[PDB]
This record gives sequence, C-alpha cells and structure tokens, in this order.
Amino acid sequence: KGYILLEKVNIENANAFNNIIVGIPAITSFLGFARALERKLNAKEIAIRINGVGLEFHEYELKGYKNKRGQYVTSCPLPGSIPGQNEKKLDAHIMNQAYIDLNMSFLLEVEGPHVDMSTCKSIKSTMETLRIAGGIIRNYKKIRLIDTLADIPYGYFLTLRQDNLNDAAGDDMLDKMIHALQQEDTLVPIAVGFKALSEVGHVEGQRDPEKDHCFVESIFSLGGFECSKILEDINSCLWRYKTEEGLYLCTII
Amino acid sequence: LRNKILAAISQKIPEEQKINKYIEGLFQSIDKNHLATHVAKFTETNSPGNIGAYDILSSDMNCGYLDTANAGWKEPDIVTNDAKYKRPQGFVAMEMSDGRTVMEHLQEDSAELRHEMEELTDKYDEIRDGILNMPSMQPYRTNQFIKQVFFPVGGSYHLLSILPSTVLNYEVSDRLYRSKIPKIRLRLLSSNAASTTGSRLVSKNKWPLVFQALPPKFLEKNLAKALDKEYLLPDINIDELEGVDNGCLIDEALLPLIIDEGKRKGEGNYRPRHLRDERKEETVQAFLDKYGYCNIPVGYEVHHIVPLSQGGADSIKNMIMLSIEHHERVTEAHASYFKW
Amino acid sequence: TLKSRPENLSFARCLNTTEAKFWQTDFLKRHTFKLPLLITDKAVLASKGHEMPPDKLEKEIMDPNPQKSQSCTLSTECDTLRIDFGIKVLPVKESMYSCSDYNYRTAIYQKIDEYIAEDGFLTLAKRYVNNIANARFLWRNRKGAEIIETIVTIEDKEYPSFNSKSFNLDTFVEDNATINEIAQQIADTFAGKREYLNIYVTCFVKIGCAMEVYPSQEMTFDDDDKGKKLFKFEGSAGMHSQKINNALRTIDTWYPDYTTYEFPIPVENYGAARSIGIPFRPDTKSFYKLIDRMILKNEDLPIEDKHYVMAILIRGGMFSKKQEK
Amino acid sequence: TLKSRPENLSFARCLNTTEAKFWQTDFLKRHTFKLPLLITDKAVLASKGHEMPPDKLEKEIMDPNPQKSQSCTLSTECDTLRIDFGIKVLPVKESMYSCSDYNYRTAIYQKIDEYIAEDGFLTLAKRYVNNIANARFLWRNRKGAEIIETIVTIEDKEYPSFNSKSFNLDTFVEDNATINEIAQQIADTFAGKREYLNIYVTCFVKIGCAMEVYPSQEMTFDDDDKGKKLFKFEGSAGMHSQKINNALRTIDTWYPDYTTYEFPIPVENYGAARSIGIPFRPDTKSFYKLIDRMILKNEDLPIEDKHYVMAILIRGGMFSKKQE
DNA sequence: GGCCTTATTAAATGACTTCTCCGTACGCTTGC
DNA sequence: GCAAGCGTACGGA
Repeated sequence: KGYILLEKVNIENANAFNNIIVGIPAITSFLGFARALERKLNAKEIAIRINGVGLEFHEYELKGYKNKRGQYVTSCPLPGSIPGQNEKKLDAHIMNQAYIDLNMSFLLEVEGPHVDMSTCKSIKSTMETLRIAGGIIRNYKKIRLIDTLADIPYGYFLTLRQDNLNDAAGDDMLDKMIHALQQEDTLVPIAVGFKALSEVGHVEGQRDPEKDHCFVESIFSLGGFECSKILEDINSCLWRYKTEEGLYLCTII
Repeated sequence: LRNKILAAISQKIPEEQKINKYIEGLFQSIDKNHLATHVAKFTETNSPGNIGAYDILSSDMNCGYLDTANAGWKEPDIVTNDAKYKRPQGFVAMEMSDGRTVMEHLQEDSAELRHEMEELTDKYDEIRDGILNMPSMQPYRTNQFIKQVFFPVGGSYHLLSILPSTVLNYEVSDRLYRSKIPKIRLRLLSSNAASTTGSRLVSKNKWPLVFQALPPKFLEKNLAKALDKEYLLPDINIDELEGVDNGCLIDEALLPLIIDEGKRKGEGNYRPRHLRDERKEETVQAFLDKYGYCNIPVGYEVHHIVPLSQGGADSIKNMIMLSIEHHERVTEAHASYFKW
Repeated sequence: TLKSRPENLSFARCLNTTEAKFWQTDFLKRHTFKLPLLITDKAVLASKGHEMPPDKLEKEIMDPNPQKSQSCTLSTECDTLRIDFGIKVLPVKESMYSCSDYNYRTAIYQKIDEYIAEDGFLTLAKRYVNNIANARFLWRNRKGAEIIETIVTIEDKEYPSFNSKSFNLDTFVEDNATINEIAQQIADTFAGKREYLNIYVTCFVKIGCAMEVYPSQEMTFDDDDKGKKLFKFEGSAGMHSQKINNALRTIDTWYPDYTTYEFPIPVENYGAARSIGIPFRPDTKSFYKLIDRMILKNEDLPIEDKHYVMAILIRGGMFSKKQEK
Repeated sequence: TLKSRPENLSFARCLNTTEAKFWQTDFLKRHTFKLPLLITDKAVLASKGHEMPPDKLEKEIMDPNPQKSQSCTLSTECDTLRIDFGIKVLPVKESMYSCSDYNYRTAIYQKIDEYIAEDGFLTLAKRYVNNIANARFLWRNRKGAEIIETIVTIEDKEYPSFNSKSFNLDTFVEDNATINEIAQQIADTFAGKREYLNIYVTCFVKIGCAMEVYPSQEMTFDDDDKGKKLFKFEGSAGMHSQKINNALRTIDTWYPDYTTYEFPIPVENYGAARSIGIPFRPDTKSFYKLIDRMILKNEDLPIEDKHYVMAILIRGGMFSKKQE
C-alpha cells in the first residue's frame, strides 16, 4: 500500500449544482474521477487500484458575484442547441445550473506492485485526458508520493460529520440539518451518494444495454473542514465507496 | 367565491360556455396526471413522457443522512407530461371560503365543496374519484436527457439514473426562506419552462432557495492571492548588455544597473518562504546549457537579478552569473536595501 | 444493417479552451512588464430613448433614467492589452464518452479511420490554428488596434510572433510555415498519434492609453440588478472559455449558400449562427442527415461534408436517436 | 421586400471616448509642470431650507441639518486646471454589432455608401471637432475661466492650440483650418478609408488660485451614503466618458423647432434635450420613423435628416424591433 | 487605580430601459 | 399509398 498526492490541481467550471445544494460538487464526483483514473491506468496495464481519496481544498471561486446583500448570484453559459423537438431555434431553454472553479489537492490511497516514481509519471501522462466533476484540469503543481502528514502542504481537508447531524435537535432530518448548520457555522451540507428508488433491473434507453441499472435519489449529509496541520490519522480523511442493499454511499472508515 | 375564480381563469368566452369549457378540460385532464415525488423533467424539460417515482418510505430518521423518505415533506406533487393537461393542478390548489385547499375539501368530501360543485356540474363525484385515485408515477424508460452515472459494486458497475426530488426542493426552498443559514437563490427557470416541467410544486417554486455549501470564506480566490502566485522578471536583457557575454557579467561597470533593477523590482513585493519560488537546479542547468557550459565556471556564482524573496522568478530570464566578489557586492547592496 | 442511431451517443469536446485573464502593459516592455486589469463599477444616468408606443411615450419621453453598469479601461500609463489563455487537445476517437450500440461504435470508428487516411485531420487543424493566428478570439477588442501580436507556446517551445492583423478573417491561409507546423501538431493529436497536447497562447493588443477593454459579460438573473455585469476572473477581467472556443470553431465555409455569404460561420449541428437569424443548414445538409447518410446508408460523402461532420465530432455534443415516449 | 426592422439590431459606439483625468498646474509653467488634483471628503451642517408643509414647518423650521459630501479644489499655489482624455474613432460602416436579417444589413450598408457618395462624413466631423474646440466637455468648469487653451494631439503630431473662449457655443465654424484638418481625418475614419484614429486632447482652464473644480458626480441607488460622491479616476478626480461624449454629441441643429430656439441639442433618439424639458423630435421625425422611412420605405430623405440619422448611427444604440 | 461628555440635526425633486431563453399532440401538408 | 415534417394553440403560485 502507498499514498500518492496530486498537488494543487486547478479545475475550471466544475459542476456545482445538485438538487438541494449549490457549491462544492458531490463527493461521488471526486471518487468517480479517482475510479476513472484507476480504469485509465489499468487499461495501460499499470494494474494500480485506488481504494480511497482525500480531498483538500486550497482555493475556490463560484462563478458569480456577491449582491450588496452578500448573497451569491450564479452565472450560466449561454445555452447552445439542445436536442429534442425545438432544437432548431436559435434561442434555447435555460435550465437550473451552477459552476464552480476549484483549486484542490487529492490524496490517493493506492494498491499496486510498483508504487514508485514511474507510476507517478504514468499518472502525470494519464491525468491530462480526464475531467473532475465535468470541470477541465487547467494546471497542477506536481504529482508525488508521500509518507507522512508533514508532507501535505498547508490546506483544509473535507471530512464527514454524521455525529453532528444525528446529535442535532430531533424534530426532522431536514430540521436536524438546519439546526446543526445554524449551531455549527463551519459545517456544510454535501451530496454523499444515492438511494435505490427501484429494484435493480434492465430498462430501455440505458447508457450501456448490458450493465444492471437503478433509478436513484441523491443522498445528502453534513460535513466539515479540518486543517491538514491539525490532522492526526491519515485515515480520518480518506473517503471510500460502500454499498448497503440499495444504498450507494461514499463514507469515511 | 369559487365560481368567480373558476370564471376568472377561463379566457374571455361568454359566461355559461366558459365555465363549461373549464369543467370539460378539467375532466379530460385528470386521467393524464400522476402523483409523484421525483420528476425527471425537472433536470431537463425535453425528456419525453412521465418519468418519476413516488417514495413511500419513512424509516431512516436517524441514519445520519437526508432524503425524501426521512424528511417530512408535507405537500404531495402532481405531474404531467404536457402543460396542456395541467389544469387539475390549478383546480386542486384553489382556496375555499375557509382558506383551505380544494384537496382538503375533496378528501373530506365537505358539504361546502359538494354544494359548490353540484351547482356547476353533475360530474362532481367522478371528478373527486379521479383526483383522489390518481396513479403513482412509475419509471418505465430512460432518455439521453436523464443523468446516467456508473457506480462501482464489488468490481462490477451498476448504471444509476439520477432523478431529482421535487418534494424536497419545495420543502427546502420553503424552510430556507425562514432561516438565517447561508443560502443561494437559483433564479434561472422562466415561467414557461417551469410550466413545461409539468409539476405543481415547480410552478409554485420556479426560483428555489438552496444551501450554500462553500469552503471557509478565507479560501475564496482574490486578486491578492492571485498576484502572490505571479512572479517578477527584470527588464534588462543579458543577451544585449554590452559587458555581458555567455550569460556572465564581463564588465564591472554594469553592477549599479543590476543593483538598481533588483531594488526597483523588489520594493514592497516581499513573498514569505512558503510562497516563494523554489530555486531549481533544472533552471540553473538550462541557463548553463543556453550558453554552453557544463558547469558553473571556476570563481563564479549564478545570481537572480530580482531576489526570489522579493518576487523574483526562478527563471533563465531572471538569472545572471557573477564573479564571487561582484556577487558579494550585489548581495550586500540588496541586503542593505531590503533590510534582510 | 444499422437501422438507426444509438440511444446514447455522446462526444466530449476535443478542443478544450480555458478561461483567459486580461493583463495590461506598455508595448515596448510587454515581454517583462505586466499589471492587473480591474473591472470598475460605473453607474450611469440615461435618457429614456427606447422605442415606446405613443400613448406611453408622451408620459415617459422626458423622464431621466439611472442604470447600473460595469466597465473596464486601461490605465493612463499602459497602452497594450495582454491576454493569456490555454488550450488542450484530445484524440477524437477516444473522446466518445458513450455509445449504446457496439455495431454503431464499430461503424463510427471505421469511418474516422477512413478520414484519418484521407486527411489525418490536417485541414481542420489548419483552420483552427488559423483562427488562433487571426486573433479572432479578441472579438470586439480587435475592432481597432495599432499592432497585434499572437505568441503560441507548445510544451515550452515558443513559436514566432504572428502579426495577426495581416490576416483577413474571411480567408484561411494554407501556406504559412508556422501555421502548418502547429496544425501538424494538432492533427497528430486529433488522429491519436498523441494522447494529449497543451497549447498556451499569449496575445498583445496595442490599443492606446486609457482606451476601453471588453471582457465578456456574465449571464445572471437577479431581481434588482438588470445592469451589465462583467466577468471577473480571480478579480482580474477575463473572457469566458466558451466565447474563445466559439471563436476557434469559426472554420466552416462549406455550408451550401456560401457563394452568397462569403464569411465563415461557427460549426453547429444545423449551422445556427447567432449573428444571422436563419440556420445555414436546415434539411439535407444538417449534421444529423449527413451522419445518418454516412453511417446508416454507407454513402461516400464528398470531402467537404466529411470535413463538416468531423468538425462537429471535434466540437462534441449529444447525438442520440430522437427520443421516444 | 423588407417587411420590418430586425429582431436584433445593435450599433457599436463609433466615437469611443476615454475617461478624463484632472491635473492642476500654474499656467505660465503649463508645458513643463503638472501635479495630481485630489478629491477631499467633507461633511456639512446644512439648514432645513427645503419646501415644507406648515404642520411640519412649525416643528422643524429651525433645526440644523448635517450632511455628508465630497469636493475638489485647486491648491493655493496652482491656478490652472488640466484635463487629459482620449478619443478612438472607428468606421461607421463596420460598426454594426448585431443583425438578424442579411437583407437589412445589405440595405443599411447601401445607405451608408450612398451617404458617403452624397457627402463625406465631414459635415458631422466638423461639428464634433468644433465641440472639441468649443471645450463643451468642461461643462460647469467653463463658467468664468479666464482663458481656455485646448491642444489636440494625433499620434505624435500636435496641432496648434485652440483659444476656446473665441467660439460661440450656438455656432459651428466651417472655415477654421485646424478644425478642417482634424475633421478630414475623422471623416476619413468614419467613411472606412482608415481603420482607426486615436485622438488625444489636453485642455487647460485658467480658473484662479485655490478655486473649486467640478468633476462628474457619481450615481447612487438608495445607498447608505446618500451624500454627494464624486468620480475618482486613478485616485485623482475625473469625468465620466459618458458626460464628455454627451458634450461632443451636441451637434444637432436639424430638429424642426430650431428656428424658434436656435441652439444645438444632444443627438438623441427623440431629441430629448435635458436643459429644456420639451422633446424636439417626438413622432414624425423621431429616429425610428426616419430610419424606417429611409430603409423600409426606401424614401430619399433630405440631407439634413440623413445627417441626423448618421449621427445616431455614430452614437450607436439598440434598435431591436419586437416581432408579433 | 480611576475614567472614555452632555445637547441638536441626517433634505428636497425626478428616474430604475428595450430584446431572447415553451414541450407537446393534434392534425394538416409534403416527401419517399 | 403511407409515414415524416411543420404550424399551432394549449396550460399555469
């Protein structure tokens, strides 16, 4: 096992909008990016597998401006032609969207036979073809192996906070989020994963006709920020996949 | 009251025909509409037909996560494929004399509503039965316009189709309207676009409030942070200075120019150590390569015309090579000026 | 045989472009000197002069009218605008992020390999590089400048400065050696002979002291501020990435009416071009009809139509079957 | 053929103008010496002198009234104000920023070419150069100056300075050689015989020692500071580009009532002067009906209406017509 | 170690731009 | 002769 840090990656126009949330993308966006990097490396026979991800924020800019009342107003790109019945017209409908620019460093937890500088160079040659949450990777400082929590450059990790959510005032789960956020100003809501709305099956129109399919609702939770100088166990920030009988979950273990 | 509201919506036709027109359109439209809590047409209006789900569950009230099962959304959503069948969603939303909805009075079969409707149509029993027995919206297909996402399961991948939730969107947009939480309003849907999503709640909630899940405010990008990551270069060219050759200062007489260039660029542009450029051996090697050295010649040192602590870039365009004594003199002058 | 298009064909954009910052400088110091360029707030008092019906006009005609706005101006000391932006090119075949029919996937790969045999991608790569060389991405900022220079940097090699004012925007140049070399690098990237290519562009526009500069407007919807809002990028002025990309995509001179409309247009599925109120490719020349004719009916389209089709594949988009209930 | 004006129609500003920066100087030294002129914060104890109804008046009539403010004043050593600003002229023909009907674009280009055949753009250019020589852009600063010297520089040629006191603002001079030489270059630029023309001007106003100076005031929208805020450009005082451009646009002597008023108004879509609260061209000669009559009805308008129309096209604007 | 001043007042008159951002069945018309 | 393409109301906190 070993740990690879992707240091200070700059992302343009990450998809910032979720059904309940505008801002930080879904956690599944980042972990799916890491899985796509795994698949790209494996298709080159580097045979690395990536078991978990640590997300450290360094800068952000939501595409928008602050009102004099301090609230953000979200920008859109002018939409092009949208397929369907009205696609020929020069003016096309505007749907709900928001976009965020991120400066971020990714910790990866890695299995492989040859975890070394050659596989770092392979990640370097691979990462240029990928996207993060639909955003374009403009630039990155370095890709390197690390051994200790003193190696990470100063920044803030994002970690799960199920305790604060469950301990909130018990009227309702949305009320638990509201009261928790109103008591703990540093915490933020995040989309964590997906709940099956229907039993696994095959349906017409699939992206792939041959991989089993679910309809799902997004799951949300409460998370919070920890300075990398204040982390104690590296495992305390490693997001990993989990599945439970129709729940699809990112989580920290 | 109620008959006047019904009349007020129905166009400009003479009175008796326009009421009958509204009841005829209502009775035709009821069968086309479904009861649901998730609506595929909310993410993109172009997905054909009714796609959506009606989540009955309630168990997860302390599982540490939020969804439409374990949050108390109060209003059931009603959805249609096409805005021209939308009338029952308006009909049901009207308020009677007590200010309660037609939905409540229908569930009660209240004598007031029965009396009101029976004065306008004999079809009231069938209208009520149709409204109360609307089918649940069932997913039966998928489209290019629904967001379809692979999720790993045991090294296999399941193909998730993400449906947005309208009951939660209405509920959150309501509750954030009455709370101090940091929140953003999305204001993007037009009324026409919102209508063609075919939801009742989306027509009510065309411009929703949503949680502002952003990093801590000190991490926002600003010009001060941006300028701290852009680096200074000197204005002289070591390839054109008479008295420089092969990147090395050959004339002593230019030293006040190099000192003054360092001073002029450096003033107020201090960078703390963690933000400075690293002096890279690759840069020194590429400098030496440009002028054909294998190594720094005997008795010389490579100097940055703008010091790296004072904004200078670690680049070929910022380097110059000096003799040890001239290097000492320039270093001493810069230390004296910048108070190192 | 292939009956119809697949249920979920999707192409990622192959010619990605990043947001551009503006900087300001003095032309003779442009290689070393740069200062930030700031978006400044500038509220404005107007007369009411829009077209009004006469019964409203006689009530409104003399009223004053305040308006909010933002505007951007060089300093009184600088005279040259500077733009820095990046480009990333990806191979065409590998950018097909989805397709739900392996038979169709085989067919489209076969036709792309045929096009690589006919052209590689060199003619399209030349036209894209020519739109970098034209400095067309300046948009309104091009409308007057004394001197313009474009510098293209590829993997830390710096090519010579284009005198971008020497090109006519209506005409693409086949024989400029630097355009040819960069076009070969891009064509090699599109064909899959490399997995990626990074291109960094610097451009200098010598406008004049205190002259106005035009970043792209935001599109935002707000209850109060209908006034003009400009794009701040990291606090400095910038251009939206989509507007630079839309500048590069103006390669197309193949649409059928071209002998009567001698200007190029943006590559689009129906030839929609926002400067003209009519799509230039309805009906038989529209992209859907051409790709269906090329893959379902296996017709050997003339090379201009292959140029257009492959240019739309480079554009990327969502290209499924017309969806059904 | 042409049924109506397009869904979208926009013209870019052809007479682009910079912000203006103020400087202060002593007039004898003026070619060699300039200092920044700063804006000073003030707050002021007014009286409640506004018109009050009697029930309010008898309760508040004597009260003091503190107010926020700003002001600009020359030093006690300098005696002349200096204004630096630039102009950047662009071709009128190539200014059409958006359209939605290529027939309409062809028609408007045909009419501009017809105008360039009937006349140069010279007859407008001479009036714009007159409004430079008039120093109308001084606005309130022109009142009671001792001597006003305007210097026009075009790409490192400096033209002989204008004695701006000598021009009656109600008249446009046709035969001044320097005005004609500048106006020829402007006319060549508008006709598209040149790609651009950068004009810089320096205007010296000898006011008097320590006297007040009037930069353009900022707009405010119920902001918490309701008090007078003045425009700062690069920290020194300045004028908005809008207000100088408006001063230059005061060329119009073709509105119908002119023989009863005999003064030029700002070129405007309805001829709405602001110094006099009656519009001079509602209805029959409003811009919309003149351009529609010139293009849609293809009628050969008299040359003074073409002058006005082309002056609005020089101004630029949005002329989009909603289609039923 | 003690303390951080008492009154009075916060203006008037006008204005807040125009354009685009709708899916669909229903059935009538043109193309293969 | 049969199916694809196009103009139009329809509907609404």
